[PDB]
Amino acid sequence: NLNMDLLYMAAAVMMGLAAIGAAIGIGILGGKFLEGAARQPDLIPLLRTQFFIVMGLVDAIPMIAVGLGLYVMFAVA
Amino acid sequence: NLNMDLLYMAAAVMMGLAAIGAAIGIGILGGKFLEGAARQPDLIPLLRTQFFIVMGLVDAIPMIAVGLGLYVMFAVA
Amino acid sequence: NLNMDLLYMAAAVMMGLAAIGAAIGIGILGGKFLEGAARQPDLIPLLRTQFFIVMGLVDAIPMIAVGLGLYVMFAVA
Amino acid sequence: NLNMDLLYMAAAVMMGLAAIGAAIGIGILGGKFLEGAARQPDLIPLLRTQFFIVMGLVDAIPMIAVGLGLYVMFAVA
Amino acid sequence: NLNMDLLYMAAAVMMGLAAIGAAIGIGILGGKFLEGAARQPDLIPLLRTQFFIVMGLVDAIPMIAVGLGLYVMFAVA
Amino acid sequence: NLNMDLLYMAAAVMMGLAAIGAAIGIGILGGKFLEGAARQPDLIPLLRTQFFIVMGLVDAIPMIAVGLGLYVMFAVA
Amino acid sequence: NLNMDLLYMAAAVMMGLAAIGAAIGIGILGGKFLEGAARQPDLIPLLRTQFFIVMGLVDAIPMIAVGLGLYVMFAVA
Amino acid sequence: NLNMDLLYMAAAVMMGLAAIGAAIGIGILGGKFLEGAARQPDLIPLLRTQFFIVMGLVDAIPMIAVGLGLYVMFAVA
Amino acid sequence: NLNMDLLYMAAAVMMGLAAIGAAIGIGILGGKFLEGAARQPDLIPLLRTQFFIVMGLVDAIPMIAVGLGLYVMFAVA
Amino acid sequence: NLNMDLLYMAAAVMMGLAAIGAAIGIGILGGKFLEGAARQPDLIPLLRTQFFIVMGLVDAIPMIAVGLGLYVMFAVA
Amino acid sequence: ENMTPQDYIGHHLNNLQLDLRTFSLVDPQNPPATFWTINIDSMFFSVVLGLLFLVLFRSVAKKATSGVPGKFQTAIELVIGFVNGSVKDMYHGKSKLIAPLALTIFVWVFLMNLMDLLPIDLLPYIAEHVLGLPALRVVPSADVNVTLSMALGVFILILFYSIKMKGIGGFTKELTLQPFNHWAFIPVNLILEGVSLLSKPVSLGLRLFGNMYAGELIFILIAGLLPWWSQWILNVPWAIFHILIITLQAFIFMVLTIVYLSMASE
Amino acid sequence: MNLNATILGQAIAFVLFVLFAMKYVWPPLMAAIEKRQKEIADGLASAERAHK
Amino acid sequence: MNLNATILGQAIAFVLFVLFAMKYVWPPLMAAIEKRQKEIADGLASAERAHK
Amino acid sequence: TYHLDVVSAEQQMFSGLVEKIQVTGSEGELGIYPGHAPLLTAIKPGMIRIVKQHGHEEFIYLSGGIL
Repeated sequence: NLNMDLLYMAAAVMMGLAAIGAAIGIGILGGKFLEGAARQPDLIPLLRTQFFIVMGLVDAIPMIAVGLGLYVMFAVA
Repeated sequence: NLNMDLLYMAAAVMMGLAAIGAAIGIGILGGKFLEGAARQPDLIPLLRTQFFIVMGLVDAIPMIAVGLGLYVMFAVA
Repeated sequence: NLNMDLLYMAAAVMMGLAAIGAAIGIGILGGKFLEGAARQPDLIPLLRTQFFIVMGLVDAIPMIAVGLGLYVMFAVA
Repeated sequence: NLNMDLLYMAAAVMMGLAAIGAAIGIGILGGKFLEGAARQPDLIPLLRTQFFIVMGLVDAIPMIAVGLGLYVMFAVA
Repeated sequence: NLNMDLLYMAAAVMMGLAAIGAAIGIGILGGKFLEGAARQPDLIPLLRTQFFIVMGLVDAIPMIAVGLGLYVMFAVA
Repeated sequence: NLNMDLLYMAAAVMMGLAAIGAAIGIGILGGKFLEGAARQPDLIPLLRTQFFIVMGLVDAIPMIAVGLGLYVMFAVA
Repeated sequence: NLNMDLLYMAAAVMMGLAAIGAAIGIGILGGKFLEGAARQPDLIPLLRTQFFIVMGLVDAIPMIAVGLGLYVMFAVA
Repeated sequence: NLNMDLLYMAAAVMMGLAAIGAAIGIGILGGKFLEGAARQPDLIPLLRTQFFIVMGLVDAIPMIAVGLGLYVMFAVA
Repeated sequence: NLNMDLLYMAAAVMMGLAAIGAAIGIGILGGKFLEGAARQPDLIPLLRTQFFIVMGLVDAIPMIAVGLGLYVMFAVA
Repeated sequence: NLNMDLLYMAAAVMMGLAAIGAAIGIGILGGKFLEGAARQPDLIPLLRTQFFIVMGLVDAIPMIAVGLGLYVMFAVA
Repeated sequence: ENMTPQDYIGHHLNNLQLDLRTFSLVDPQNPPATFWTINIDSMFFSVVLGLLFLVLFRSVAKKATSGVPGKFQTAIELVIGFVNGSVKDMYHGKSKLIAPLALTIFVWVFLMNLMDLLPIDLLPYIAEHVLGLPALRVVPSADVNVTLSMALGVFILILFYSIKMKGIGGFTKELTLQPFNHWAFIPVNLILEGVSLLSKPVSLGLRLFGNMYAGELIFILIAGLLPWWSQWILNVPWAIFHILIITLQAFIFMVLTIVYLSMASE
Repeated sequence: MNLNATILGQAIAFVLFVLFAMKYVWPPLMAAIEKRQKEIADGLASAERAHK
Repeated sequence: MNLNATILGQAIAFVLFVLFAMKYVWPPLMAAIEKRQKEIADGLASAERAHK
Repeated sequence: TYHLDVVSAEQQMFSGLVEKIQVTGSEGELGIYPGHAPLLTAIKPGMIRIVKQHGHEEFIYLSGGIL
């Protein structure tokens, strides 16, 4: 018994917290992007360039946690 | 055996956290969008277009967690 | 027996977190809508239109989570 | 009997988290309503009407979670 | 038996979550009330009137949860 | 017997959550109070009067939950 | 015996949340205080005054919790 | 016996919550301190004096919780 | 035997918490960066370097929770 | 058996919370550092000096909680 | 059909694998255990896409006019300019090698993600029913294997540029002194900068893996669990949404690869 | 349990998806490619007139 | 899911396509575009000289 | 009540003791009652509303300005 289900619960923790961290952090960054864009429309291609530049750092560790949660669900269990 | 309900409780946690993350992240992004829309009404179609691009990022991880929840609830149990 | 019982606990976490996520996301978005409406009264119906559009994106995942909460509590019950 | 007592805990989570969701969601919204009133005492009715409209959306899922909390706690017990 | 202290924990859950919900909801709304007062320090009675109007709503669900916490705390628990 | 353990635990949770709720709710209200004061000290005693008028409401559910928490811990033991 | 474990756990969680509440409640208030001092440098002693006035309210429930935490850990256990 | 490992888990959570509470509280205070320094940099020694004064008031409950956590880990366990 | 598996339930906590800490910690930081870039759009390449300097300090303690989390899962077991 | 495992789970909870505390505290402090610097580039070296000074305080209590996680795994084990 | 849906979902995930010892097309009923079992589907579809990209662009690179371009040439030069601009703005060193690497990543990853869009059972149906082949899954990017192979390639390049442009003394001084730059804390900096370095490729690989794997798993589930008539209404939204996912996950991988190398050389 | 009927459901969704892409996604791309041809043509025509 | 030899297989295919694209595609296309840009801009040189 | 001046660079347009004004400030319409905290804003062109003491309303048209 105790082999399977705890790994499913561990994965459910990893992937749930990774979705919380990613979706709030990306929402905040995108909000500040839209505020700048509404102020400075000519900048929108410049600002969206900087948005993607910064955004790539935000989910890097949440994607670590999702990749390992997939490994524990599919690879081990 | 009692393995089934632990798998259900794991999926329940994972979907709950994913709905919190999605709803807050989009809620924040939409709030800053509506501020921009109030300032720049002629811009709102353009800002609405740019708003969907980042909204797709914000939802990307929540959709992973929803899919894995559905796998555990429907497919494993 | 407990197989039956813990499924109410799972439904309780699913529905509680979906309610928190939905009510927070819509509350933030609505606050920014009321701030725009107070500033720009002639814009009120146009902003109302955009508010409903973006509210429909905010509510998708909470409604998935309550849809599963209702499937769990009535179907596996 | 082993069954009903745990169901008081499941009601306690459903009704508690729905309380957090509705309380904070409406607290934020009403705060932005008060800002709008303080800028425009002359428009205080019109904004109150818009507040009640969006307040009706915000509490919809909390009303679901409490309605079913009452069903589980009193009626299924 | 195990029932009694479990039901007191269930009440303690509903009272904790309702205290959090009410205290944050009213603190946010009251903060916006005080800034609105500091803006127009001669319109305090009108803003206080609208503040109590919305306060009754933000209290409504917390006061349900406290009443039920009371119901179990002195009846079944 | 065991009953003491869960009664002390329920007091610790119920008062710990009431403590967070009151601490942050007053810290937020006080933040807006001190901002409004620093903008114009001549108002400070009027703002102080309205601040205490509001602060009496934020404390309601926290102090109720403390009253029940002390009753549980000492009287129900 | 088994009473020791849950007494120590109760007092730990009780006082952890007290640290969370009081440190954030004063952190926020201290921030808006330091904004005021850096906006308005003469008022500082009057700002410091009224800051101390409200600081005494934030600590009220955290100090109860910490007082009751020492009671559990050293007067009961 | 079971006894010691729950005491380790209790100290672990007590100091983990102390670390969150103090680190975020000092982050918020430090942020408003830095914006103030950027606004009026000739006031940095006075702002340092006040920042340290307030920092002494924030950390008191965290350092109390640190003290108990360290006593339980080294002395009791 | 659970001696191989509860490590993985612990590891899900360790890095899952750190992921929300880092992702929201970067998400806030990137948010303030983008606003300044809209205010100082010539200065951005300076700003981006200063962003990387302070961002480089955000990593460390989330990175330990990741590294020890992986080490617990695959070095310790 | 699982006596030794719970010490790893205690280390995990302690380090996971300390990672949240430090990562958010530095995330906010660094954000306000960046906005200050964007407004005043001549100040950037002075601001960065005060930033490193305040960051030392932000880090110290997370540092002790992480050192206790390392001592639990390596030294107490 | 004798397939239980509960196991139909599983068989999909199982790869076609070639055992370096047996050279045998394994099937989902029993998985053998060794490292040397190449995932046949991934290599073949990956090189088919990457060589198709190289041939189409080489054919225009051979013809290419400085007059009015053909419409097809216009789309190719459009994306050439799109990449060139992104490189020029992000990278301010000389090296010729950055721009083609970025172009290969962007188009090849875009094509690999695009591979997922084609209906999940259609090629497995062709393989099993007509061609009698034992297994198939078509998307390379769904694997960890391809995503880590690429991310480790970029990690090597980071080491190459950082020792080329500033060398061992600068590189080690950064790793040892920075962040604090305080000689009293060098061991801490050594940990923090090592794990910060290693975090960049692992995050690069796992982001793309996790997105494309869960997208496939959704298509598998929709095909497996629901009644087929009902499947169209749910499947159309996910396919549309997935178009945005496949595009942004390619774009983000290219963008971060450039940023990390520009940060390494400067 | 029809792999075919599920393949029928796939075929419905996939044709719906193509029809959407052809009405809503490809024309925006072709319009940009045609704008690029336009900018190139006008650049060359104006360069010839300056040589004249 | 698990680790595999395929990681090395893809690493070889990747470095080959990297060098092939680098030499053959990239300078030829960028040279074609910049040769067009040159002949268009030198048409302005015609006007600068003619006007002076 | 409060003393209001409306003044142009050329001439004075109004002076008097006022109960309230309603004003189309640039970032959304504004209203000034007595004791209102210190404020500074640009305004858009349009009719300002004046309520003179003993309630006697009158309008003024402004082409812009700073309040």
